[PDB]
Amino acid sequence: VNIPKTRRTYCIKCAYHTEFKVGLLKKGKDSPRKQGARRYARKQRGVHGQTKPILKRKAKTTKKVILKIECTKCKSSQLKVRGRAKHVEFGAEKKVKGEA
Amino acid sequence: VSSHGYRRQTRNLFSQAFRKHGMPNTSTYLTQYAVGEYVDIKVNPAIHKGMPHKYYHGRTGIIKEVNRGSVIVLFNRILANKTVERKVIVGIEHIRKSKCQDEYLKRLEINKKIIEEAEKKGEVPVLFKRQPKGPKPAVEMLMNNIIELSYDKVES
RNA sequence: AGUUACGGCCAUAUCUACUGAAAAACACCGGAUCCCGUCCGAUCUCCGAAGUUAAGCCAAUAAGAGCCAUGCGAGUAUUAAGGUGGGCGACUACUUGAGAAAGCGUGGUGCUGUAGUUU
RNA sequence: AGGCGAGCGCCAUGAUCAUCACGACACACUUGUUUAAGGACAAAGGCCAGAUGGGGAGUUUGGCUGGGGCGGUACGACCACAGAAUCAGAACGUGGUCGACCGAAGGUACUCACAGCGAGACGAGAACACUCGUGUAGAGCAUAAGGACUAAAGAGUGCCUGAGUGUGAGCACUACUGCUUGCAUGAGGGGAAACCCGGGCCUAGCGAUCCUACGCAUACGAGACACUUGUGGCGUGGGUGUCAGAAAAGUUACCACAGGGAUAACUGGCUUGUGGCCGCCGAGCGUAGAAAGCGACGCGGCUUUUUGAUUCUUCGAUGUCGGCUCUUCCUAGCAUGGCCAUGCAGCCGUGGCGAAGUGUUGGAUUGU
RNA sequence: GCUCGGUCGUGACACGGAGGAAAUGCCAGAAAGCACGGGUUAACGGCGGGAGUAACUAUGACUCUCUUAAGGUAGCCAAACG
RNA sequence: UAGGGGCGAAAGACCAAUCGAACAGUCUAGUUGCUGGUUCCCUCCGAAAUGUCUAUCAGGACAGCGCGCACGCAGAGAGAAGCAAGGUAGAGCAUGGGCCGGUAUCCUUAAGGAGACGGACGAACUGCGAAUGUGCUUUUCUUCUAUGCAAGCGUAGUGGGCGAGUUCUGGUAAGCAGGACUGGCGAAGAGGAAUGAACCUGGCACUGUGCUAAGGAACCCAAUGUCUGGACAGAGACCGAAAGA
RNA sequence: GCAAGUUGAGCAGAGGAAGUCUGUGAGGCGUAGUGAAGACGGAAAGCAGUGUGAGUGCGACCCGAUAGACUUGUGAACUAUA
RNA sequence: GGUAAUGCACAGUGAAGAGGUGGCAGUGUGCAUCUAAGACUAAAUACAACAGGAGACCGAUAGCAAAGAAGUAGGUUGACCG
Ligand SMILES: [Zn+2]
Repeated sequence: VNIPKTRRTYCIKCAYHTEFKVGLLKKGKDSPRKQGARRYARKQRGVHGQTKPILKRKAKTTKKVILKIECTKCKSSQLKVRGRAKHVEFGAEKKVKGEA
Repeated sequence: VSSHGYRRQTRNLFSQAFRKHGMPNTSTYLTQYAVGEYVDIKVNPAIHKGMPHKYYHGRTGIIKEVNRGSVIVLFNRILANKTVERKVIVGIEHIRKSKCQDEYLKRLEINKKIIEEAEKKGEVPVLFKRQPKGPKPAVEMLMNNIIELSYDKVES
């Protein structure tokens, strides 16, 4: 699947159509200071073994394509969801018809 | 085993009749509908928006609400041994005006005359009910021109 | 009464040969300077009247093909209810009811709405 | 505080604190070398942290199934067939498909067809490019199957990113999911305009609570006030295919317990494919000649003595193969008695009929 | 599997470093192991297929071909192992 | 030398008639979706063995079918009369699949091929199309109806079914395995088929007199005789095929 | 029984007394809802008892495992070995 | 219950004379409230043996195991059992 690097679309904050910059969303790093991390650290602490379950019988191959789009004027962001695909490319050459 | 998609088992239903393929006729689009009319569903397979589920094909119901190019029709259905009302959205290409009230409306037109006179002259209407066909009538016959019948045909 | 513009129901209107047609139309027809579009003024777009009923459109003809109706096929095929009916079965007779199709014969061959024009 | 290369890093040595070997003493510590020998090492204790660890400890080792196991997946989805013409409707019933793919194969406006067949046109042939006439789809429509489509939904050509943003109501047995439809908005798109568009012509391509990542504004914050961290709310992603969602390998012939004829290993019952026995027909063969004796290719039966198929009875128990011993019954007749046919000279036979009274043995190898 | 040698890399806590008002984080550091190179079967164990070819026929000493960590030697056999 | 321990010329042998983990006592009345049992009378009403989800298949929960209390009340497991939808039985072989033979004529060969046509066919072929069954409106439409219906609230049992008639799928079949429709036995006695869960007649408080059903009427055993044809086989009343004199 | 209200909380005063009568006097639920919250606000008789059907937890209708653990409890008079 | 530590310990480290706390981690600053690392204390509260009084309790297969010479007759190698 090929996606262009730019898209003119409606910006909710500006309340009219504007140019946006287009790219794949990126998963950030887990923080030790959140309530879930704190709870788990304390529970693991003693001689208690493994205290929470871990998935082993996994089954899926792909994961869902998700695009982050940024408004060039006001820097606000929107998230667009596009379904499952094994491979993604940004800004490659057009699928020109009637090749040799 | 069978499957359970939205258009399961519709090979015979949802197919055009012989020498009747193509889009609908102008009369379909120029018919005006109103709340409270009785209407009859027959799906046109060539139109892919506003199709009802195939249970409703060939059933008749009553118009509840009217929109730009679609209608909402009320139906009743038995589920788990109880009666349930159902509100079905249909596009105007898949409906025709029902004939089921025709005779009753004629009878009302006759009643509407009598019920006025019944205030002036009588006290109660005669009301013009239908009656089922009675016994066989009496006959007077001239008795010339007799025809005899016989087992002449041997039927080898 | 036809035609023509815009229609309704979508073959009684289709397909193949032939033949007719006052008037007014409808056409074929004559050019590309411009607007517009082509490998190509063939098609599409524009500007025109020297010609012509040869064509189309309209109408007639044909033991024509196809379509539409009706009669017959036929109370035939199949079928609902019933009995301590029959048959080793496969299946089938009877009593009170409902009731076809293909073939084949005979007839048809568009009907109409609103406006405009022509003895 | 010195020196090098167009104040930089690089090369010299001079002051300031830890610090690793090596020596030489004896004071901790060690040893019945004890009025002694070793010596800050050893050996022995303590607190944290990595590695190894069936030596042990706990526990687990899905379901459906013509009994279980091995095999398949009827375990989540989609089309067609059948189920005596609404809808629904079982079996490890039938023919198949799915866990994706695509900036166009998405949205709009306009133009024109196609597969073939009959004539033509140098090289040029069965099969090269160009034309004329016919052409209801005999073609195409990415990917199963069905349905749909003709001045198009197919093939080309132009422009666009609606594969917008808030918030309602409903349909499929309706939670998740998929689709249909209302109102409001965009310094939205395509088209002259009427019209159409919030993915793919329609029916399939998918996933809760808690935790965590990101986007969006509006909240909270402990006696008070400021900031760095944190906690709330809505929406999407990260995943459970056993697909309405536990974190999981074997073996027991040393074996235990609760139950089951809801379910196997005998017999019996129903069935008779397979096993065995009998009829019908007459192509050919028999030295001539269908039929003394045979009888291809086909067709109809009977039996329960073989082995299957099924699970009705028994799992708080019906003692399981063969032999020994002893009795009775059946006939589809091997001998013995009476007869008929003959390819019956006689002798020996072969095919059939009524008949179950009396007979049908001794041994070698082998559990048979 | 056991055993021997070196690090070239990885690999804990402590001990340091930079920054910030401070917490939390970040960076360095890092034995033995692991990786890497050798030894070892009276350690666990393991030890092949296909074609042609000799003056009757058969059989193949001989040839070619695929393959490996090595392709079952000396003996023994329808053996309590066919 | 003592129990997750001993001892063993090794058999999981032996450790007070106990050993593939001793005895005593306690926690403890451990747990059980599994087996057994569960104590007086009469009156009235009366089921289910099906759907969805479940580490679910000998169990649960939700819904469906009972009963009790009942605010209230024009309704109905039947017909007519207008109106819709359907692709089965029959019938056919016009698109698609597909068997055998063709006159004239045509094409070549001097073979064969095509053919104006006839016969034979499909669960996944259709050009036509029933009966029976399904839904809508009308009491302004016959006929019944209070000793009747009944929202709502609370709560039970059930979730192994089996059989007849008519039909269907798998299988050589089966008292075999699995669906659909209308009544049964389950939970149903009485009279009849000699006997039999389900077949025929026909639904049960307690007495008395009459009458009929189904099935019987020489005798067993309450009631029996008549007329007309067939039939001779230790036949038939109870009973098997193709083939035959 | 009382009703926009209601109640035997504990505890005090009286009384030849485990009864009864009287006080003082909390709390709880109700008198109207909406949101996570900041915040806002606009329908519906309740409270306490005496009993019956029914759910959940405790031995939980009655009887019934093979097993698991704990003791500063016992045993080599049978049998094993020094 | 105590949630970026409610209390108690062990090893390293280790104060100030001024310190501790104000149910969410950190740094600063006012405000409120207390004074740890030494000791003693009545009343109102809990419950066997033994004694006394009561009861909608049981009545010799019941009620404590035991209404008489009952933890007895009797039993285990023993602990213990009855
Ligand atoms: Zn913006």
